[PDB]
Amino acid sequence: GIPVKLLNEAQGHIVSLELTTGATYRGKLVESEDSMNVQLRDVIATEPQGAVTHMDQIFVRGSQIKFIVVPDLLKNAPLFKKN
Amino acid sequence: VSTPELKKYMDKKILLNINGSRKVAGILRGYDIFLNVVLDDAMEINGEDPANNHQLGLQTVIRGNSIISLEALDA
Amino acid sequence: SKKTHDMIWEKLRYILQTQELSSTLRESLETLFEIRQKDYKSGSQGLFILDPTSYTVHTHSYIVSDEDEANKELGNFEKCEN
Amino acid sequence: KKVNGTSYKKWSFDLPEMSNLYRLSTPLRDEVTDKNYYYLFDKKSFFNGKALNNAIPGGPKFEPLYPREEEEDYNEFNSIDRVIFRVPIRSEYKVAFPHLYNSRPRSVRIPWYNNPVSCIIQNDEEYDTPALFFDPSLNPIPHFGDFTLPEDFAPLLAEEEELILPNTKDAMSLYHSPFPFNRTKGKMVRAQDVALAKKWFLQHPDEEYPVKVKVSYQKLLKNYVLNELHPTLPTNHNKTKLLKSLKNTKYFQQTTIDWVEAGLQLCRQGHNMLN
Amino acid sequence: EHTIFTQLKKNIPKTRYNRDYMLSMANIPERIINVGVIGPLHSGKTSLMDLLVIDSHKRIPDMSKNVELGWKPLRYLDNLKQEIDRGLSIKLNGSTLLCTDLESKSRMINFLDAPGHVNFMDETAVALAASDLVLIVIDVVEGVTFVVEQLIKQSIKNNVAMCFVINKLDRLILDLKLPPMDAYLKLNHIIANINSFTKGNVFSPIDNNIIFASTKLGFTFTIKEFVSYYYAHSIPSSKIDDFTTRLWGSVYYHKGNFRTKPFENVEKYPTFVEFILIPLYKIFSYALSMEKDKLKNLLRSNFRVNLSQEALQYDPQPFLKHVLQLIFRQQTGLVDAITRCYQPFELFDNKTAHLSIPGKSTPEGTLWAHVLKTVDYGGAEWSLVRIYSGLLKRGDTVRILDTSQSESRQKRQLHDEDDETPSCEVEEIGLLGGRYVYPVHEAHKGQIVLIKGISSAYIKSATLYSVKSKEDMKQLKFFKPLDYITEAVFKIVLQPLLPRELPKLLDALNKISKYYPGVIIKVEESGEHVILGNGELYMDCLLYDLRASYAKIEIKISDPLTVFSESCSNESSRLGEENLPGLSISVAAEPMDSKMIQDLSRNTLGKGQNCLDIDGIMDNPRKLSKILRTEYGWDSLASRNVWSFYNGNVLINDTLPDEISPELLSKYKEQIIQGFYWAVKEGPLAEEPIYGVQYKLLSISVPSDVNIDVMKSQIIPLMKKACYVGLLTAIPILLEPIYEVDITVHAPLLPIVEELMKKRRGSRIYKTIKVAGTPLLEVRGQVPVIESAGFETDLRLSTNGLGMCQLYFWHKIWRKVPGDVLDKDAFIPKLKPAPINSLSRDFVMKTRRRKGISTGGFMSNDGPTLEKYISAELYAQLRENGLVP
RNA sequence: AAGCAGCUUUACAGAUCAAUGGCGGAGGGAGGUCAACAUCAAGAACUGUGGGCCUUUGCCUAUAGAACUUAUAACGAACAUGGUUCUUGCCUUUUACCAGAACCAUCCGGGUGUUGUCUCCAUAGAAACAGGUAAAGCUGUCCGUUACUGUGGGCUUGCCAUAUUUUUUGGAACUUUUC
Ligand SMILES: Nc1nc2c(ncn2[C@@H]2O[C@H](COP(=O)(O)OP(=O)(O)OP(=O)(O)O)[C@@H](O)[C@H]2O)c(=O)[nH]1
Ligand SMILES: [Mg+2]
Repeated sequence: GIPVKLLNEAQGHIVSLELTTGATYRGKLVESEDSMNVQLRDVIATEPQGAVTHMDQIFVRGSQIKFIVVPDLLKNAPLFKKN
Repeated sequence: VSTPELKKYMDKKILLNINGSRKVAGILRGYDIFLNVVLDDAMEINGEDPANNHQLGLQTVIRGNSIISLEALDA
Repeated sequence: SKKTHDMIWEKLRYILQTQELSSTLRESLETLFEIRQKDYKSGSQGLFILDPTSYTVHTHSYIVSDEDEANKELGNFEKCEN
Repeated sequence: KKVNGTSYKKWSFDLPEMSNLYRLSTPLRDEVTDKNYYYLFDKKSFFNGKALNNAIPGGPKFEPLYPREEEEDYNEFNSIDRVIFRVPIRSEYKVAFPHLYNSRPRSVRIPWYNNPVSCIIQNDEEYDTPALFFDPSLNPIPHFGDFTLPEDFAPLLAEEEELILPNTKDAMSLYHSPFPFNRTKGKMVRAQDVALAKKWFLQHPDEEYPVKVKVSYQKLLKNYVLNELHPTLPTNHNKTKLLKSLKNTKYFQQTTIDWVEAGLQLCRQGHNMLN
Repeated sequence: EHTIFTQLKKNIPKTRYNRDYMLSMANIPERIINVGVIGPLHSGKTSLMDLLVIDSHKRIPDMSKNVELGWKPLRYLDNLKQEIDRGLSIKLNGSTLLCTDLESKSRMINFLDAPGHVNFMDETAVALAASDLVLIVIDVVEGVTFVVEQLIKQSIKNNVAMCFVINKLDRLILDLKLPPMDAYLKLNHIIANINSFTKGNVFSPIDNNIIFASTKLGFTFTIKEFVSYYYAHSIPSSKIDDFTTRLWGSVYYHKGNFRTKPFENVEKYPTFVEFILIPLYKIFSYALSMEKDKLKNLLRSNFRVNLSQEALQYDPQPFLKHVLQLIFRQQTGLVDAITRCYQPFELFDNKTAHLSIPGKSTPEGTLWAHVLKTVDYGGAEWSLVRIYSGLLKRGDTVRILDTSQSESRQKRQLHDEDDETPSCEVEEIGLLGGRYVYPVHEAHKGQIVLIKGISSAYIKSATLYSVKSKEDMKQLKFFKPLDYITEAVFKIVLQPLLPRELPKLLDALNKISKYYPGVIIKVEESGEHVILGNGELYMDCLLYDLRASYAKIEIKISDPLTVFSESCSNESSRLGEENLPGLSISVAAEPMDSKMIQDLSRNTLGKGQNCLDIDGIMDNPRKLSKILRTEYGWDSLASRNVWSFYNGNVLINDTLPDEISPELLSKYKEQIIQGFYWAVKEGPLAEEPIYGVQYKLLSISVPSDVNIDVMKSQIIPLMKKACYVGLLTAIPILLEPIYEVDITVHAPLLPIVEELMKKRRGSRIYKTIKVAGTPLLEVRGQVPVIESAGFETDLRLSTNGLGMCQLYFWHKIWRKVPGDVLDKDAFIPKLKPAPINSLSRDFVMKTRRRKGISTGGFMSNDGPTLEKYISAELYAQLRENGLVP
């Protein structure tokens, strides 16, 4: 599907991921998988209650993520065109 | 279908949060396609670092369904 | 007999192409393929003394699946009352 | 379907008609398929031989482009005690690399280097040899419940059973053929413009011809070079053709008659003009 | 007159993507990858770039109606006027493209096609240094010839990934007319031939390392691409990865199940034949022969491909190309192989440690780029540069060190200040686009761009760095001078036709020494100009631009010459002496070992997974004495006292004042070696370089008084005088270079070639390879370079175009010229080639008269003799013993 | 490559049989040894439209369209003549001449697009009305099927596995403070 393909477009792009646990991990994306589980680098972490920390590397299971924010530029990415 | 890529991490001490509240940090030996992760020298982290921490076992395996996120503390 | 002889080559080419062979035998087989492109100019020299109409053309059409009478007996001695 | 109409432009043929015309044309076709045959014998090498005042052994001879050649500078540069003599610099060397083996080349043109060594296997002895066939003179190639797909899964084009069609041996001969037999459509040319004998003197003749006809190959090449060297381009504003402007006049009428009648009508008219 | 090139910004052809999305992918280092396209002569490299360009752009103005059809190739990256006329790539050229793989992940890819002719092996050395992976394009007919073997061995050497494209598959059916089983064995023979030379990695179409292509007909595919278009619809989605592994490699299929053995009672082919080659050849057969109405039904039924109404009225070659473009839709399987082969975690650090010194990663504050070459790109002088760290904007000021300075500067970086490096301003930044330059404001890490305003600061390569603090300057790494594979050994001496045009010649020789990076342009003391090149075509490409592009003057040009080297064959009251008695230096000479010379030509010293490179060969003197003693069996004293390896030569201290006062020697040691470099560069015979001489410093005398001013300045010319006395006493010889030859002829034309090698002097055919499946065979031999004048076209005229050779100088074969060099009675005939015993005398005497060393009226022979250096009273003492003639 | 589902049609039985919405239609095809206008050699080159600067030109930026001809460079896989000038060659002189150049022309032709004309063969319709250009359903009205069903064709589709850890066969439910 296109939504996961787009995630590949995100790769190497500062992206923000919100977990279903309520946290927020904003940082660079090292790797992604069709499962959608995403691992980040230099992520700035926001706990559900707002406490913010900084973690060198991270991996998050795909099932957990509520939504992903990807670079605005991606929007005109080549694959998207219908025809 | 596809195996998750943990390949760089293996042999590194890793903290990971399991299911509702629990955080477990241990050396990681094995991973599978469901993300089931087996790590040795497991320790259950708590508020008081030396005190409420208790080790689990010599080898512990984790269902991939209870993993929320994985962070490796190390290189 | 070009048509059947091409079929002999094609099976013989299937030997050193899709099948494993002993080594010393193998370089001789590909040398035959090398003589093929050189057009057989080193197997075509002999004593063609007879003209093609001076040899009365008794091209004997015997096959090697015929029992061939094995006439050793006329090389023995006999006694002509003839 | 084969032509646009009776205005007779822009023909288009099918494959069996096109291979049949290819087969009749074999006394007059080009009969050469590699461009490496024309190595030092193309027109770029002909232009260089004119400008360098060199003679390709089958090529034409020209006047010197720069006849003021006999001037020289007394200098120690190209003396005999300077030069190592290993290989005699042939004129074929001077045309193949015009800027290396020539002191002072000017108005020379850059020649084409090689083409890939053309190994085209053709078959002409038997019609019953297949179109795809391991010809002689090719070197041999000496070498050397787990998984299950659903049945009736077939490769692509498995429902079509034969690889060699009865027109493939004709079509691959047309594929490697020079112009115009590699094309199945094209515009019309004028009977003047079909140069039938042009390909004969654009090739090497042979060693077997006598000397009075090898000059005729060399003299027809010289005319070919001079047309390629000096193009006279047509101007576009020439909109008044003669027959078209005479047709617009009330004093000319039009009909269709026989050629021999029109030839005898121009001999009688041309006699009455001069008399 | 020089190129064809769109100058106007508004006529630059638009892309399918919007090209700003492409430039934003430059921000990410992992996203962009740099592939250079290398391969043999006429392999389809520029044609392969035609496929990637016209599928990336929407309408090219240079593309004509014959080019839109199949008839003539758009050699889009052959933009030079000479490259159009030669039909041949000459310069490195490239294009930056946005490309998607089979997983539809778009990324910025910087292509750079090298020229495939073997005299332009310097231009692919730039492409090997620039590229992350190489895309080695092979024609299926010639297969793996010897020039392929080096391009595999070089890409292993340069720590560069590789990915193979087997090209020209139309020749496999339309030229050669192989049956489909017999062409599978052609492909299996080639892939088994490239796996022997890639010593570690196996390459196979399952492993996505090999792409099949026929570039004239405009398609390319992997087997992963081909399954994913047409077979992935039918088999289950969990099966597509396992089906494509059962596809190549002697496994057969019949009615739903796979076997390694052949099926009984069924005429069956392998899986690659039945599923790929058999459907491929049916496309070749039916687009040429099947009726266009019946074929239009087979393309919907099997390929879901609609032929247009205009497409049915095509000629057979454009119709075959239009079908094979409809099928094999884009080059997504090519890009997917380029994506999956490159691993930056393994290679990018070893590539940096090969181009520069091995060290830790420089910080991200440092701007740090490698200036590859200076490119005359589109009527301007650009610099080809690849950025390894930091960020570069237009208008910045950068420090540009020429790479010839980077040996000392990296050595002076250790320190157990100021004015170190000239500074130029970044005037303009552009992306190479083939026929255009696309301007960009900045250039990020990892990408090749073109920068105007750098080219005056260097010759032939540079390093570009812009450091912030002085402490940060301590850790930056300088690049090594670039390893152009062929040594320039083909020699042409020139002077202008008018003496007043000499400043315009010296201007254009400075452009050529920048633009053609494989040249060695030097000026003799007689005033003549020597150009060293790679071959006949390399000079003929050079002297065109020298006469037509860069200087409009006419020039006088000699015959082809070569460089000669000097050596010995023995050694030898051996002493040397200055007119003042304060200095007395005795040097002996000796031939080095043949294995010792051959390994130093390979730029590394050692054997059996243990080797020491020449740059740090002094830095481990304990390890050096282990290598020299074990591998080569030297003495323990000779192993410890070696001072320097200059190119193909060695100095050994063997003296008793070293056992007395080596500390006195050590303060004078750096200039004995400097005088040694002053002697190897110009030898005693004919001012030629010295190769393969083991020098032994036998003794040295020190004057009763120390002047640091005078003893330093006097020992450097005397040591160069002292090396001559050792060499001339040691039975000197002359060395000539030997080209290695790679001839491709048809098999019946072989005795023409064997007679053609006998007409030359020192030619020998060493190996004759039957090229499988083809009527032609490969001939590998050698020729001297001084005999290889017009060798290339003597071969082609005698074989009527069915022959072709490549002349190259990879292995540095120097062979003794068969004469004796000191022959006063050698017969040198005028205007004819001298006989074989007169060759060493002839080549020296003519060289000494080009240089002006030996001056005669017409032919006066003052040979290289051991009497202008030694005293004349000792020279009479040498004649009476019979030692010196 | 097939059944079903979806989509698009379709001969249609239809809901409406209103206002609608889609697609087509508001003066034919194929042709002509027919014509008239354009246009055909150049920063690898074109035109139109929108915006910004200077004061129309020009520049920059955005956008749309580009027939034919060109890369071993030219409409033409063909190739003739003439003029002037320079340099030769036959040598009594002048045409006529020899065969190289440079700059120019003439002549036999060729492509493409418009518009008109001519031959042949046609005829729905709503081709009904009203506006104008150099052009036309170009515009406005308009009507043919019809915008929501079921039978019948095609695919652009589904990913062929539909409950057992990363998605759609439930870790859900319940109670408490503050405001
Ligand atoms: N049969 C065949 N010939 C091809 C194909 N691609 C290219 N050629 C021919 O190969 C020759 C060289 O083509 P290019 O694409 O210029 O090759 P290249 O790699 O640029 O060659 P270099 O410039 O020498 O490096 C030409 O004669 C082409 O027509 C192909 O797919 N099939
Ligand atoms: Mg090329």
